Amino acid sequence: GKSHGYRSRTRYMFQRDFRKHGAVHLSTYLKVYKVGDIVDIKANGSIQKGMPHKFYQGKTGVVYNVTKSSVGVIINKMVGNRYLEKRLNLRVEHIKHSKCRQEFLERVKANAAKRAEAKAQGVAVQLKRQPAQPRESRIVSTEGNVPQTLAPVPYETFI
Amino acid sequence: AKSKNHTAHNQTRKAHRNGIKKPKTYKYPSLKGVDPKFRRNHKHALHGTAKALAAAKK
Amino acid sequence: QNPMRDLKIEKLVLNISVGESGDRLTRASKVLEQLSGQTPVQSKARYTVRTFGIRRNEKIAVHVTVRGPKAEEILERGLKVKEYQLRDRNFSATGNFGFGIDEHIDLGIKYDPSIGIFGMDFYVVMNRPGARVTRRKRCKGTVGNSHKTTKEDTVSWFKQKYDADVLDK
Amino acid sequence: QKDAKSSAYSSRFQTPFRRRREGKTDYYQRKRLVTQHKAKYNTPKYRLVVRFTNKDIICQIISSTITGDVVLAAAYSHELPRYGITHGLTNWAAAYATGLLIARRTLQKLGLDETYKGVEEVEGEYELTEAVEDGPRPFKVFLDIGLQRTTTGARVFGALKGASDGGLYVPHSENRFPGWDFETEEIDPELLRSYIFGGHVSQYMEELADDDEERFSELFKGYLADDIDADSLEDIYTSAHEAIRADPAFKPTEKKFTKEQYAAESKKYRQTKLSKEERAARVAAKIAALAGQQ
RNA sequence: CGCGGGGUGGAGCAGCCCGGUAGCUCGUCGGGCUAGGAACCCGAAGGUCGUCGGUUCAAAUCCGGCCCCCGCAACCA
RNA sequence: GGUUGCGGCCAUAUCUACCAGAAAGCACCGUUUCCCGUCCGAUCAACUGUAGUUAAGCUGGUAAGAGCCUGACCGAGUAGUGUAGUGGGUGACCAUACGCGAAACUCAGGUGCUGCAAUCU
RNA sequence: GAGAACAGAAAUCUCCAGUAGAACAAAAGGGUAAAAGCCCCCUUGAUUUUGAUUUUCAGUGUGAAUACAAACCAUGAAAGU
RNA sequence: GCUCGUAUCAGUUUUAUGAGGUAAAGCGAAUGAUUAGAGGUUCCGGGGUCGAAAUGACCUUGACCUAUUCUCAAACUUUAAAUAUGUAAGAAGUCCUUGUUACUUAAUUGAACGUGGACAUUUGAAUGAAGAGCUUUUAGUGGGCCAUUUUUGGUAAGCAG
Repeated sequence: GKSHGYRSRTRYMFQRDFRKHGAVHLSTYLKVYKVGDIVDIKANGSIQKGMPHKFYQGKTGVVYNVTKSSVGVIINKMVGNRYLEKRLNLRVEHIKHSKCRQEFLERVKANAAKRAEAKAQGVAVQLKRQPAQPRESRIVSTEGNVPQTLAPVPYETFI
Repeated sequence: AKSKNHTAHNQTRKAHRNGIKKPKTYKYPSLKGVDPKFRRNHKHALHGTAKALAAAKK
Repeated sequence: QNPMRDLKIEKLVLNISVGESGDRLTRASKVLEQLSGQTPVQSKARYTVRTFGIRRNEKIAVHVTVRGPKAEEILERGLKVKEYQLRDRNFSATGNFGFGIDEHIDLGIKYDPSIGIFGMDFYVVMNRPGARVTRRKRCKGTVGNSHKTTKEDTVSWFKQKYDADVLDK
Repeated sequence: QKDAKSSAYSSRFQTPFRRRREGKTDYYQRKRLVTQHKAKYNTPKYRLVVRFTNKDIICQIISSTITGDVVLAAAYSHELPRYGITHGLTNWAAAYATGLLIARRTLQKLGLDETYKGVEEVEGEYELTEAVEDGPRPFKVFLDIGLQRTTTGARVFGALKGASDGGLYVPHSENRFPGWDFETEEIDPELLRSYIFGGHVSQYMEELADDDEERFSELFKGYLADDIDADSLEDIYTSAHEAIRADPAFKPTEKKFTKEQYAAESKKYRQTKLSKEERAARVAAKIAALAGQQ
């Protein structure tokens, strides 16, 4: 018959790594998670307790509960036509802080800092990010860079 | 007589008719599922702030 | 130079691998403890075989480890039986050597009617001071190549001491 | 030559952690002692690190960070000897004193000196530093024994007992101190007390002087040369430790040595790296004549 | 081309109330009976159990493959 | 800059074979009365700062070294692939348009970096 | 890989080398090396109470059970588990 | 139908940040396959100049050795795309010796939640938004089938999945 256990189809997902087996380096147990922190979920296959389900590998959530060894994570999961709020009790080895979250907080401070400098003089700092713009006009000098003319090559075997 | 066994055909289309809206977010989530030791202490701390605030704006 | 790295017997091991257990085993341990002065330990059988009549954990052998002056003094008594002659191939590549003798009475031991005849093997492990780095819990080291023991070095130390020789083989 | 392991074996070899392959840290036990309860978010779990080397007992109070472990205070056994008292620095009695030293030093640093005086009158009786009422809870540290073997009557528990009587609240049981009996689950306070003040070391001196004066001269020669008997215990008991040896700042360091000339003398005797160009030159020398054969 | 049993000396059977590293009968051989055959009496030999791979508490009996002896089902338009 | 203790990343750190190491530092180390488990004071436990041992550990250097790491208009815009045609081809498959784009290979470079507290001519 | 007196291809015994090429009840796949393997000591947390969660999912039941809370314990020097 | 005078949203992109073991690739990388030639060595057996002639002036499984070499994998893999996919891009956000607590800390240490203070044309990418959000109730349906692309069984099928 068919087989759908808890860890079915997890052969490579929960595989440890190449030359990264054994004990976990302790910085993962030194990281601190507060309620509201944005965390990623990458299950560590060596630690079998507090393991996320395979659905939650690669999912990013928000901490809502902090216990002795684990954090409660809220994750939005798509069930049918709507997202359901799921609550994961995950041990710290299976989570890490989202790096994009930390980068945006630096932008928040950088935006506030830039506003403070501009407010001293009113130079329209324009904190808002912009998409890559079409190139402006430029002049290409040819001195020392004479154009080298190219043609399609003939066909040949090379075997 | 054999029938069709399973297909997810048309299921994504059905789920998008009035569909995939995110769950509505609130200020003050429910404190169910959070540690009772924190919950019990939070109750006392919130009580004191209401008493402390009431004294200030008497 | 060579201030201290001279060879020295790390330990000498007395082995009696009796065929079975029971009366023959305890007597074998009784001679072993009488000759060493320290109580021996008893080896369990690793598995079963068809020819030796053996089974797992059957208490087949008995051996004791002696280090220090006692190990040297029983080696001299043991080497006395072999007229101070050992094979060249008798010495191991890693620097050890041992000899097996039957009728342990030839050592110079007062025979006792109960104990009887017991054939026992002497094995000697050689090293130089500083081997604790490879057997201690903290900072397990590997002995350097110059400080290691070789077959030629343990052969020469055997010939330099005791004026005992080896044959062409 | 030919005696080389497979390139496949070397390619697929996962090395242990540097401190694991140096035989230095039990990373299994270190995880337990370091991982703090997640609901005490940035509260540092403190370790009473005790490490024994020959001539040196090292006692440091340590917390953990991502960048590395941080020393809160330190206490080494090697503080006295260079002035002429090089005795027993490496025993149970010194392990006690440096455990007492780290406790008094650490407590005075964070301001809990006049409170939590610890066991002021030492009797060898097992007890914990108990919290005062209407006052702060005692400083908490956890024994870190590294790879050292935990045995009854171990030196690692000399620093444990010493740190406890110093005032540092260290959870422990009495079943690993000298004087604890195995038949009955009871301690012998006198035997533990004797070990703290060198009574076991002093006991060896008396019986050795009677039996083997030759050995009594080979070891404990310094005590004879320093004219040490059982009349100097009183001086170190009250006069030394309380009046002046409890606050021994009192030491010459206001001309802090020049690390630059420490570097200069070491560097000049350190072998230097061989650059890229000379490496090609050295391989050129071999190929031309020695390996070219003209 | 489905489902079942079975394979142990030349031959027939014993390990099937989970284990005596293989035993019992016929046959064969040796001796004795008898004036040779037979019948009878006394002794002996014979198979690591179809092959290969699995637990390693004497495991191969009980597990999974191929071969062989067979047996039953092979229908209703 | 050396070293020790505690660490972080966990080979640019491992592995092989040689060469070197002043002061500082394991211990050449020495011992078994005492706490401490056994055949073995070898490990482990405890006790000393001795002839003065750098022989080993350790650190560094070397090696057209193995491994590992970094990089490259090196291979290679190649393989692969998202989208497109009433493209081609009996088909097998392929070409083209708008995009994304490897891995081997080759060539170079690199021999851990670094935090805290001590200590060192 | 390196020896021995009946000791041998298989009894020991001792050194080497050895990233796991072993073992961990079973199927298979993951995981595990100062351990999750092997041996030793102590134990019954395979216990109380009733909530929250994850997987199949209707976000019903069942089965597993992940993290806690309030007790009682076990172990360990202890952190802890 | 119910709750507002600019809807906290989106089958999309961008930027940032994750997760993945497919395609491809690899096998002088592990596992498993697999074609050929390149040294020595009586550690049982196939044979002889000479007859055990002693480790004997030879080759044959290599019973002990490394350098190559041709070709591969749905249930192999160091590497590793494309497409698809999670999260974030703020007014419920950000900057003070506590304001509260019975939690936590050695400790006003923190944790959570707060009072006062500083921030509308840029309210912290793009594009769009057709009004947001929400509730109740009930019909029919619960035989499907066909392109392209991926893909399984099958010689195949206007075949089955």
